[PDB]
Amino acid sequence: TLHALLRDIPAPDAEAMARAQQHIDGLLKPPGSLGRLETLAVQLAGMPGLNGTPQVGEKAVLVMCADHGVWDEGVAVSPKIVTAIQAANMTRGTTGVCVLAAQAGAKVHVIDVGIDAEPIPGVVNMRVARGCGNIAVGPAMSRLQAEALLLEVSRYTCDLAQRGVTLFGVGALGMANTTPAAAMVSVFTGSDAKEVVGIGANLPPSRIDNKVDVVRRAIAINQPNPRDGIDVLSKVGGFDLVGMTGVMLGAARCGLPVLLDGFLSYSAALAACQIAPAVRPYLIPSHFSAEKGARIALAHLSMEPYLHMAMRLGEGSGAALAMPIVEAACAMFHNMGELAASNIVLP
Amino acid sequence: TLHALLRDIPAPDAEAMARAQQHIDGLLKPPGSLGRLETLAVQLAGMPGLNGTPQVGEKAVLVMCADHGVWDEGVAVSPKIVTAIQAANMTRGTTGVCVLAAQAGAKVHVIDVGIDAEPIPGVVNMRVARGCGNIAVGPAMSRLQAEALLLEVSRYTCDLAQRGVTLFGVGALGMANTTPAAAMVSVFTGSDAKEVVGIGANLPPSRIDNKVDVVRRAIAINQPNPRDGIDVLSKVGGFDLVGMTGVMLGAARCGLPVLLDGFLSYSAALAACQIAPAVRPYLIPSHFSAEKGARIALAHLSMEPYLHMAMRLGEGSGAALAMPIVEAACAMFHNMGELAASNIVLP
Ligand SMILES: Cc1cc2nc[nH]c2cc1C
Ligand SMILES: Cc1cc2nc[nH]c2cc1C
Repeated sequence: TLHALLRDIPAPDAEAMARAQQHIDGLLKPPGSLGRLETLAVQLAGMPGLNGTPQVGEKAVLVMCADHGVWDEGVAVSPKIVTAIQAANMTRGTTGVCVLAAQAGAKVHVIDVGIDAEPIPGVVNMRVARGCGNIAVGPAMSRLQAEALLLEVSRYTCDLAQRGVTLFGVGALGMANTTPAAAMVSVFTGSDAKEVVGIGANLPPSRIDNKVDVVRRAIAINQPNPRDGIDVLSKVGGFDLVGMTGVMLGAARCGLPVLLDGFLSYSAALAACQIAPAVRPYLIPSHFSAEKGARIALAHLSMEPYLHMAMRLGEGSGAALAMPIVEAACAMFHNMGELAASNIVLP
Repeated sequence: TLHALLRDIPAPDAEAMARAQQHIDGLLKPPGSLGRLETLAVQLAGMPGLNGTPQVGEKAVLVMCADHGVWDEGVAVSPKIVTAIQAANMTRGTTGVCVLAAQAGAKVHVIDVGIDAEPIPGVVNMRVARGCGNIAVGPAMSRLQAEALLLEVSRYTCDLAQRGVTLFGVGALGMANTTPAAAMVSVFTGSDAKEVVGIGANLPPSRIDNKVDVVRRAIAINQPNPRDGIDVLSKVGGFDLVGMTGVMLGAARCGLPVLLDGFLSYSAALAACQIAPAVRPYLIPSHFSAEKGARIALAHLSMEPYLHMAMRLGEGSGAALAMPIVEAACAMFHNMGELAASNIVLP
């Protein structure tokens, strides 16, 4: 049950983190000198699914795919069918996340949570409906639907630990999805839509006003409660966004790290941390998205991404891009020598 | 001769870069959406040693090691012998750059350009002297010495292309070296020493004034000419700094990319670009160093690093950390599918 899942997310292990800090300070470098590589290694050490040390085994990027009724409001220049086309391209390894996941030695799990097309053979089927409701006139979905999807994706996510996965990445694929993401960021952070509505996939500068109006209208009509993240997801989110929140809840329940991607994923992370604050210590940023609302979302998560790539793709490519940085933190921790063994004494 | 080397650095290939841009725009994503991954792939395509396409073969991080007379001015809390000790640790794979270079699949070349100790078996010997002169009272070395070292390191660097290397990284190891680096950054950028003198390897906050005075005194007594980068290097730099400038000149002569590390490397890059502007298109930043003067140095190079890791080690570990990002740009370029083949038409 969702209540059980939320209640049983483990706290980070303070003892393992103290041991980790002490080992890091003792390595062959001035104390502190590897900066956020050091803080990352300690954060990893505290995640109970890593068994008391920073480590990476198998890596999985979960790509959540769905279509959105709000496409019909003129907020996206990408033809709606691109969601289905690109989801099928993920089976052939030709997409950005597939290619970057391969470079990083990660496997990609393509999960259809509500594409508006026939099912795609070889893609995991968790379809809620053929596209979610148009958030401009009503909700994306029912609360029951959002809850059922969270549970099922979090179970699928934590089940991957049984096949050796220790490091997740999350992403979303769905034309128009930077619209519900902007709506969710506005509701959770209390910023007006104008501060957090971006160009998504090359929206002409001249259609931004419309997209701002659409977000406002979505929040006005749905009245999502900012203190109930499942409410917000079901009313002004989408199936893909709910799907990414689900991955975060599952990694967290599993005591394992999850790398965010960009703006889409920040919205799902905001919902996830609202639903269960205990999720936060498991989240690791990758890059600082080009989308207008990225700063605000990241500030509300007190998060500072490692990578500044002006990226705005999603699908998980940014998460995959940051996997080698997590592995570098573990290599630092395990493979460096020690000051004492070289007889180096520093003040 | 150095004049020949400088004169014959090739210009970037505009034709290869146009072809690269066109191929990138055609791939399976909104145009522009992979941001600085795209601009990196185009920059790589223009480097004539890469044969008209972004690619990575073998990778080498060149670690330039030397001691500095200015240690005697009280500007470094690390015992001077650490340079020699850590240089020997590089032979055993226990240092940060060795460990991060291994993660990235790069080989480390340890080059002793003037350590104040007996030679270390198994380290490349290009020693100019046992430590350079104390820049507070006189020059680090003669012009002839700086020139000879530039030539020899640039030759060793470009010779690595014959063994398949296509991607270099640079770093330096030498106690007190953030002092001449700060002096060089001050001279090239025209910022007063106080704006660009950092804590280096954990200098107590209370000893910063002394280190500012030392830099000022070095520039006062030596009167390095900011429009003659070899002058600046020989007077207020060090052998390690000259050694990194040499790697940049050699990669550039070879038409190949070089990844900077942190503050030390920014100072050498400033000298390199002053000596030969044609070096600039070959340089690729890695991370944004924690050292106080990093911003100013990077602004003078119009450079925006990819990684924000609050790192301050050097030795090349930051360069090695960024190698997977260069490889990701190449994987994007070569392995993604195309819009046309999926019949996707965007405005
Ligand atoms: C241990 C040690 C390692 C280093 N590597 C580069 N600078 C250094 C300074 C110290 C003190
Ligand atoms: C081609 C294409 C690929 C994408 N991947 C994620 N969003 C996308 C939008 C488009 C248009």
